[PDB]
Formats: sequence, C-alpha cells, structure tokens
Amino acid sequence: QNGKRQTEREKKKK
Amino acid sequence: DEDETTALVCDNGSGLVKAGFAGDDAPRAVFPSIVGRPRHQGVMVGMGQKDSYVGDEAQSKRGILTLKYPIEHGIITNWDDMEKIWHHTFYNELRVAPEEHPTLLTEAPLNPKANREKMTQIMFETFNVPAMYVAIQAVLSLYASGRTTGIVLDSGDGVTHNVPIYEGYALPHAIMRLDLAGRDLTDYLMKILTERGYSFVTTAEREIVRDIKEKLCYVALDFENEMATAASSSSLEKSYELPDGQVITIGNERFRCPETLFQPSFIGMESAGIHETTYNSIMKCDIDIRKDLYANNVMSGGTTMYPGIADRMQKEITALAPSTMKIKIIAPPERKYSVWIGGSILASLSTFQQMWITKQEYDEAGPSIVHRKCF
Amino acid sequence: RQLHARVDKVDEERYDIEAKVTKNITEIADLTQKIFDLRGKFKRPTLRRVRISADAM
Repeated sequence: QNGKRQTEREKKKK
Repeated sequence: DEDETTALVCDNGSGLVKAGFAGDDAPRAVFPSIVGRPRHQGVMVGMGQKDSYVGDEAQSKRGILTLKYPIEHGIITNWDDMEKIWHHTFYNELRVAPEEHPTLLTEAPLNPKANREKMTQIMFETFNVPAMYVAIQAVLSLYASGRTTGIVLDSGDGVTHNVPIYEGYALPHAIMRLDLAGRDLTDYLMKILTERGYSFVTTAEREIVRDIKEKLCYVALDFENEMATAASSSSLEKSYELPDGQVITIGNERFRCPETLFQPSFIGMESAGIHETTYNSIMKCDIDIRKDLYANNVMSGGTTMYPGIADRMQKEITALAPSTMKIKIIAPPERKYSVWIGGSILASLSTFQQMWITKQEYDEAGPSIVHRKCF
Repeated sequence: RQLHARVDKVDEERYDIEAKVTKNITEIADLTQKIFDLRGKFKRPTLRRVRISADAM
C-alpha cells in the first residue's frame, strides 16, 4: 500500500 | 541619537501605526498603515514619481493612487508592504536604526499566529533588531490606564477583542471576541452617505469618509430618541468640507453608522453588540472576579472617541448587571493611544527584561520563537 | 589561535563596516537621487543655449 540573509552570510563568512 | 539602547515601540494596527521610543510619553510620528500605487499611465517624463508610496506619502499623493492596507482585522497579510512601512517609520521619520534597539510590536490575544510570527521575522531579518517582543493590546491598555484588573474593550479599526484580565492574568474562557470594528463602521458610512447623493466608492473617497467619520460621527446615549429628532429635523445635521470644495451634511446617518457597534444587524452581522459582549466578558468570569471587573470596565482602542460612547457603554452594562453593586467605566483621555503608551511602559519595565527575545535565541529557533517566548 | 579567532571576527567586522558604509553610500546615491530630482526641478529649464539665431541674420 506504499535568501538575502544567506547571501550576505556567505559574503561575510567566506 | 538616544543615550541608551531604548526599545522602539510601534503600535501597528489596521488603521495608523504609532511609533516612537520606549520611555517617552508619545509616538514621534504616526503613519497610515498604507502602501500606495499609481492607477494611471505617466505622461510627462522626468517627473520623479514612485512605483509605490508609503504611509503619509501614499496618503498625500492619493489623488491617483489606489491605497492598500497590509493589515486587515489586526493581521498582516502583506509583509513586503510592512517592511516598507517599518523602513519608513524607522529611518525616514523616527530616524533610528532598530539594529541598535529592541523593538516592541502589538496584537490581540487571539490574533492568528502568522501575525506575531511574521512580525518577529521581519524585525529580526530585515532590520536585524537585537531583540523582540510582541505584546498584548489589553496589557498595554491596562498599564496605560493604571489597572491590573478590568475588562479591556478595545473596539478599534480591526477587531474588537474584549478580554477580561484579573490581577494581571488572562481569563481566556471569557474573551468575548467579536468580528465587528471601526473599519466596518467606515464602510457603512460610505454606503449610507451614497444614499444621500454623495457616492463614496473609490480610495480617495474612502479616506474622505474615514475623515468625516472621525470628525462628525457619534453614538449618543439613547439611539431611538436621538433618531426621533435627527430623522425629523435639520437642526441635528452637521456639515463637512471635502477637498474639492464640496459640502456634505449628515443627519441621522451621523449616528446610525456608529450605532452598528450596539446594533450589528445594521451591516448584516450576527452579533449582540459590543456592550453585551462587554457584559458577558465580566459574567463569564468567576463570581469572585466579577465584582472587580464590574468596577473596572476599561475602554481603549478606536471608536472610543465617539461622543456618548463611554457614557453609553457604562449604561448598557450597568443595565444588564445586578442591582446593589456599582458598575463603573474607565475612559481616560488616553483612550486608543493606550496601546502605544503601554508599549513604552512595558518595554521599560525592569521585570520585562526577562521577556525580550534576543537575536541569539532567534537564530537557533527561527521566528516561531515568538510562540515560546511572548505569550 | 586567539589571533585566528580575532581575524575571523575582525574580518567579519571589517566586512560589516564595509556593508555599513555601503549602505551609507547607497543612501547617499538614493537620497541624492531624489535630491537630483529636487534641484533639477529648479535648474533643468536653463540647461539650454537660447536666443542665438534670433537676430544674427
């Protein structure tokens, strides 16, 4: 029956 | 600009947002909870002109804008527009950065959960506020009014919450919440004035009717006698000037709209009215609670500024209440401006420093933290 | 290793002051843009050479 915070975080952290 | 990291207080309703800092007496600025957008094609080039307008900008340029409210019946349904409203509130007029200040927001106790959760997320993610708290409107009204015990009848633009509180504690089984509010009275006034030859169906017209309501309308102490005269004589009409020079007068419609608070059937609502729900909030509490709630009917929110409303609310509940006992209403000049005032008081209490959610706990839990930490 | 933690956090902090001045510059750009609008309202009507061929012939 079976975002923006991520991008700015990437910036700062890298 | 402050000499302390004082919390910012923003009383964001379905009407206007009142904002300023904790510890003050009054908001620094007030804003319509509005984001406006042009409904016309631009013809001249190099005219500036925004894609969207916020708060008072949206109201001032309203002649060609359709105006939307991100908050309906106390809940944010459009958080992108609230980010704009808060950006404006904080950076353009209060000129503060929440990044350096805790922020206090407000809501009714049975406001659907998404409201406090999205409010928490916007302030922690777009403003990166160091701390948050979402407060109860009744609590805020009780601090502003000097009480720990009473019924908070908050009949504002969004919803009427009507929650009994004793010794600072909720009596939730007795919340006589009602989906009847100032926004419905505005809609009723647009329709009843249309019947007088002054149609009000567009955004500009709606903002005008709200302004008419606030200055001309009342509830009175005795509806039937007030209408017997208002319906018979021009002596009770009052004029209003519209922006284009038109003059409108309103007769019995001046109070028949507002009367919907006591007679909800006027707009097709099935309800006992705000005074019966106030009465039941007291009655549904334990018998050793009832005496203190009868002596402390706390008026707050919008519509509290209609002539005859404080006098009428006490009359209507004392008439349902038992004899011998004294029933009293509390309706200070701080009515409706009590939620913001309470925010300033609450944010500043030393005991409230254990209630604030920090931008630490937030990251581990996410915005859902508001349901673990606020109330 | 104290230095490694210091450089981690201070790299973070200089990137952060970077972004802060970046927002200062972005808002200089945007506010000075609406200010370009403001002062253009005032100064554009004269950015023109006028009354040349009126008489010379």
